[PDB]
Amino acid sequence: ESVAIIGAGLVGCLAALAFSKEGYNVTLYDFRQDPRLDTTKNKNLKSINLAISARGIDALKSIDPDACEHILQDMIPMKGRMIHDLKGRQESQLYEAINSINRSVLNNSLLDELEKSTTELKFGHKLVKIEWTDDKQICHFAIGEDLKTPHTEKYDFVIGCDGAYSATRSQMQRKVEMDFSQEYMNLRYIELYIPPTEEFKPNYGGNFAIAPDHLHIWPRHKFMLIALANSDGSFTSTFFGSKDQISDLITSKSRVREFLIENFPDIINIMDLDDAVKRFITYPKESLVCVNCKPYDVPGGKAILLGDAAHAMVPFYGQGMNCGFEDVRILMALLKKHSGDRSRAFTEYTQTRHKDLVSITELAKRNYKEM
Ligand SMILES: Cc1cc2nc3c(=O)[nH]c(=O)nc-3n(C[C@H](O)[C@H](O)[C@H](O)COP(=O)(O)OP(=O)(O)OC[C@H]3O[C@@H](n4cnc5c(N)ncnc54)[C@H](O)[C@@H]3O)c2cc1C
Repeated sequence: ESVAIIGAGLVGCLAALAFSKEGYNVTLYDFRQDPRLDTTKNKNLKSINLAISARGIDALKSIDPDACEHILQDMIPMKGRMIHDLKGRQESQLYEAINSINRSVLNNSLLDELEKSTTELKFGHKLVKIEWTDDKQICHFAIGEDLKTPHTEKYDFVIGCDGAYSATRSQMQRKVEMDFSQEYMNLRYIELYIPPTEEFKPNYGGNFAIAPDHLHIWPRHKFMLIALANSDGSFTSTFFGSKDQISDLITSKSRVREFLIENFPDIINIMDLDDAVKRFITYPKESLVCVNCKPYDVPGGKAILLGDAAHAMVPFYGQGMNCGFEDVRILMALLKKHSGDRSRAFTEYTQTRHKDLVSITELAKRNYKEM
């Protein structure tokens, strides 16, 4: 059986690994170029690192335990949160724990695992149309941003792992009556950077400016800053705030700078303030979108949506990667239970996963709106 998987993000790569392990003929499509190549300048990394949970790790394990051990070997386990107040005082609240994993390492290592299998990788291919039939599904692509060269191929089924703006989802809406909602959040995030120290810190076991084994949080009124360690001693830092508040700041350089100094006085010693200012000013104005569907599948086991394609969530308050990895594990178990009958498996997936998904996404959304 052949399957076309649309989207080579974290979820798409895991799904491709899972299905190739079960002996399927997998073709993995993404319109981006291969991020492993130095000629690829846009890596499409939404964040440098991620918080992976016990569920997320377990999902990876059940699909390929040897690969999981290899892929996660440099993850950094957190023992608690470190709350920084307005005066820069840090309080340690030991853990619901999470570990820091590098996004590009995770994505690229999964791609590497796929190349040890029969999986066919097709970068630079943009899905534009699917023709649904009772047999094979005809997928139409456009190759390249300039030429948009046509490519077509038939598959037994299609897996939509093409993110919040899923082209597969839209194709499926023509075939089945899908309940669907998209909502643009007022939330904006800005990626910041805490460089590694020059000198090795024996108490931290590396060149870290603050404790590498704590999730750092600067909680404030209607906004917050966080920091999560990387392997090289630096921290990936993120500012979360409303688009209006951010717009009201980026009018002048001095306004942003003063804002940072006033609210996060202890980050001055460890972060390049002027670089931080540029990041506020030149940050992508694209809104975060939350989605929900029902159903997740086309009857007859012809297609299924996983990851952000099926349930894009509010960041921080929701855990999209861990949830998406769990999508894959749950799907594969249903396929096992039904001896490969995708029609029953995909149908039961929708029937049992939807209720859990809506619960999770609503909680994440409700919590962000309570700020
Ligand atoms: C700032 C931030 C921080 C986050 N932190 C965490 C965290 O700590 N822990 C956690 O669990 N989650 C976190 N998340 C959520 C997590 O990043 C996502 O849920 C996860 O990356 C979902 O991956 P995906 O494969 O489903 O979608 P995507 O990463 O969006 O991948 C979809 C892929 O499909 C491709 N594609 C799109 N359209 C087409 C097309 N028509 N044809 C071919 N290919 C196409 C795209 O190129 C893309 O590569 C965070 C999200 C953000 C924004």
